[PDB]
Amino acid sequence: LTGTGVLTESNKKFLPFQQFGRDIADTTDAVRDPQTLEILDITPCSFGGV
Amino acid sequence: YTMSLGAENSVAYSNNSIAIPTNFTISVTTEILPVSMTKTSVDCTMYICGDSTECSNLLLQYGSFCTQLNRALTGIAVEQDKNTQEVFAQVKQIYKTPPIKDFGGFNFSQILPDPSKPSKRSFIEDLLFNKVTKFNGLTVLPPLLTDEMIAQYTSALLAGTITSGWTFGAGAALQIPFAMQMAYRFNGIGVTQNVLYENQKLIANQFNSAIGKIQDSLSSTA
Amino acid sequence: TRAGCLIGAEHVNNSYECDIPIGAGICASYQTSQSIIAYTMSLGAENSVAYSNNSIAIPTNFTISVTTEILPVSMTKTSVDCTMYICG
Amino acid sequence: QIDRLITGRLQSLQTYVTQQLIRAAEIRASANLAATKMSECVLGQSKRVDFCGKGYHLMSFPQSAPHGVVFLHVTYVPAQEKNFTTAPAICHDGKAHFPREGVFVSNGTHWFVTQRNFYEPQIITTDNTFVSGNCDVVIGIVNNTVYDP
Amino acid sequence: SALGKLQDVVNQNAQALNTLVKQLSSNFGAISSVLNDILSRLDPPEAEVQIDRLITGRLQSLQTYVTQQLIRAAEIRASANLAATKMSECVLGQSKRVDFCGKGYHLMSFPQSAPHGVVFLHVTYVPAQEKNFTTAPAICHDGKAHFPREGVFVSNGTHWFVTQRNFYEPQIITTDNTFVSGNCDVVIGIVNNTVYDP
Ligand SMILES: *[C@@H]1O[C@H](CO)[C@@H](O)[C@H](O)[C@H]1NC(C)=O
Ligand SMILES: *[C@@H]1O[C@H](CO)[C@@H](O)[C@H](O)[C@H]1NC(C)=O
Ligand SMILES: *[C@@H]1O[C@H](CO)[C@@H](O)[C@H](O)[C@H]1NC(C)=O
Ligand SMILES: *[C@@H]1O[C@H](CO)[C@@H](O)[C@H](O)[C@H]1NC(C)=O
Ligand SMILES: *[C@@H]1O[C@H](CO)[C@@H](O)[C@H](O)[C@H]1NC(C)=O
Ligand SMILES: *[C@@H]1O[C@H](CO)[C@@H](O)[C@H](O)[C@H]1NC(C)=O
Ligand SMILES: *[C@@H]1O[C@H](CO)[C@@H](O)[C@H](O)[C@H]1NC(C)=O
Ligand SMILES: *[C@@H]1O[C@H](CO)[C@@H](O)[C@H](O)[C@H]1NC(C)=O
Ligand SMILES: *[C@@H]1O[C@H](CO)[C@@H](O)[C@H](O)[C@H]1NC(C)=O
Ligand SMILES: *[C@@H]1O[C@H](CO)[C@@H](O)[C@H](O)[C@H]1NC(C)=O
Ligand SMILES: *[C@@H]1O[C@H](CO)[C@@H](O)[C@H](O)[C@H]1NC(C)=O
Ligand SMILES: *[C@@H]1O[C@H](CO)[C@@H](O)[C@H](O)[C@H]1NC(C)=O
Repeated sequence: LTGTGVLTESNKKFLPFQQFGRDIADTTDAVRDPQTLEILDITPCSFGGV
Repeated sequence: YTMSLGAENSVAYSNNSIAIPTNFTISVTTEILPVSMTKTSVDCTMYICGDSTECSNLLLQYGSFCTQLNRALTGIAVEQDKNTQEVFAQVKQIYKTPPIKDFGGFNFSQILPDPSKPSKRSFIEDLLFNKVTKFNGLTVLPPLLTDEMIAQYTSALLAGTITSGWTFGAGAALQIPFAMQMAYRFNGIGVTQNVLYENQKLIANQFNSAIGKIQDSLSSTA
Repeated sequence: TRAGCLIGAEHVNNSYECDIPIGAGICASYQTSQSIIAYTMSLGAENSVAYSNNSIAIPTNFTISVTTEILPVSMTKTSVDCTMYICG
Repeated sequence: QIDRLITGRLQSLQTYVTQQLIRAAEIRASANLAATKMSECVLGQSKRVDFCGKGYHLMSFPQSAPHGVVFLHVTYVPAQEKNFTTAPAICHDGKAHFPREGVFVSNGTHWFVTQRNFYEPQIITTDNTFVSGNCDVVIGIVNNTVYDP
Repeated sequence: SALGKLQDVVNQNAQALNTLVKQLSSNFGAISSVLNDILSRLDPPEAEVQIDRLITGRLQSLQTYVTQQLIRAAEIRASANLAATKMSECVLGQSKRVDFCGKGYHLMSFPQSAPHGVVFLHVTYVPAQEKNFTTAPAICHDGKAHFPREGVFVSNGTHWFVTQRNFYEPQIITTDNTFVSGNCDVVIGIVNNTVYDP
């Protein structure tokens, strides 16, 4: 999977067999790190009008 | 089954009969009306071409529809702001209620603000606020006037209507007792003043009972 | 701020009328040599009518005033040609 | 394929913008109605039937609501009625007497002058009626005694 | 500054026309916007596809323009209906609607002309400096509650007068300005005074 955004350390507890994570909008929000069992969180950085 | 329009009443019409009422009851109702919506704004490129160069080069050949939709969204936002700006902001000077509650019989406790919570609102406003429940270029713009300013405007209008009656919307506010104000309200619909100056007790009791029924219906039903 | 990141103006603790709206109550203005400020808009003045159960205020004079209200009525009439526009 | 996706997304966004424009127009109409009601019912007393409350309007109290406004219409509805016998005018001194402000209501043996929307019996006197014409054209006029204080 | 809407309507119409003219000279995913050069430099097979793409683009643009014009026409029709209602209910009479035709008590309105609009001059009645007084619900003279017919009871400290509640016009209290509706036992705050007798 691809994407762009910061990788914060959330508290979303996944299942032992689940790897990815989505929301009611069906978009990537949290992906588990392969090496260490640490659930991250994907959120885009700042964007808007000037 | 087949729906029925209603009952079957037969008024006994006669050329020498009339029916004059002898009593009266005060009833308070409610009415819901929307004012504005949420201020949203969708981006053109970030929604269509997500981090792509050839996509943007192809989009640049489709004219300037992005400017059209951006202007449309800006107009929608400024119109939704002007809606509430014209609905609520209608008083010049912010009024307030006096400390002593000298209102004879009338107990305005469920509509006046309560200085115990940060966002000062009445019990009915709290019930109304408790009953109602950045991924692909989307962004919600915040409203110009916050909820506390709207609550303060409503409280000022309520205090003005309670104290000055109908004299604060046509110039300078004029103090007037609530009993004489209700007497004028009754005189405006034909009923004389002696009907109120002798039944103030029953009128205040019916008003309090109606307020209680309204708040109970708002708290029970959703 | 509550609506964005405003850099270039100072935050004064006063409350004047909203000259240029920003969002969530924030309003800017060019006042006093002079620089752009960032204050919070005030809803108006603070009046407290002396309400007594034996008080009545009756005016003793009057002034005539003439207001003005402008409203549009009709728009511009413009018709186009389908073929001449599409297939010139 | 990129061009096809761009066209599809443009069509979707245009449909969304059109729907939002229609919804914003509807909300603006509703907000104008609410502002008119606030201006003509809260800051005064209206005489429009079934406009601000079901009945005779007395006063209103505004309330705040999320993205809306809530009104509290204080109305005035009648109550239990009672049958009476009425008459257009009274003929006492060979002249017709019409009520100034009220309704002629008879008890059954006597006659009184009451108002409408409320039953308050009074005495038919020269200060409650005015004389106009003679008892030749009024249909239903009855004879009584006009007290002169 | 009061001519904002009349100028904004014309500005928006001009912006729409200019945007349509600009979209008339776009590629819409083609080699060139000019169609004769396309049909003269390319083959009929590809020329058909290019003309089809241009036609689809221009048709979408024209449909968007027509939809915007329909929305603006609906808004203008609503505004014109409001203006006609105001003209019929305020200029040709005297409306009792608060904050509808002018700020205050309405007296008369003067219609004026304007480019694609109408301008009203609402003549209102605004009060002036006020004075505080003391009131009373009724007046007890001989054990009977005297309620005023049309006016209020105003006392300047020593004497009582009756006046309309829109202007200070003190009048002598007499029985020709009040009526009895019972005795002095239920009305709260009924003060004792002297009622003149003609
Ligand atoms: C992979 O190796 C690192 C150290 O090199 C270790 O910390 C980590 O736990 C290992 N991952 C797994 C799944 O064993
Ligand atoms: C009118 O109705 C109220 C409400 O029940 C009652 O308290 C009152 O006694 C009634 N009036 C008369 C004259 O019966
Ligand atoms: C008004 O009503 C509230 C709630 O019913 C009550 O707490 C309060 O004591 C009442 N005040 C008066 C003066 O009756
Ligand atoms: C008169 O009334 C006004 C408004 O309520 C108040 O500001 C003023 O102090 C009053 N003056 C006196 C002498 O009572
Ligand atoms: C009312 O105000 C006008 C305008 O200031 C003034 O000319 C007039 O004398 C005033 N009337 C009085 C003071 O009775
Ligand atoms: C008046 O008369 C009608 C029919 O004659 C009857 O239905 C009604 O109950 C009467 N009203 C009263 C108050 O008795
Ligand atoms: C009114 O009529 C009733 C009978 O229906 C009678 O008892 C009563 O005395 C009458 N009252 C007057 C004032 O005539
Ligand atoms: C009322 O109608 C009756 C019919 O039963 C008739 O006898 C009587 O003359 C009528 N009275 C008037 C005043 O029209
Ligand atoms: C009223 O009096 C006149 C003249 O005395 C008489 O002709 C008429 O019949 C009377 N009407 C009634 C209803 O008694
Ligand atoms: C009140 O008015 C009366 C009559 O005009 C006058 O005699 C009296 O002096 C006035 N009192 C005051 C305090 O102005
Ligand atoms: C007005 O309020 C005062 C409280 O200080 C009370 O003594 C007086 O009786 C009240 N008057 C009326 C008419 O309610
Ligand atoms: C008015 O007169 C009555 C009857 O004498 C008396 O009971 C009452 O106290 C008087 N009111 C005042 C304010 O003196």
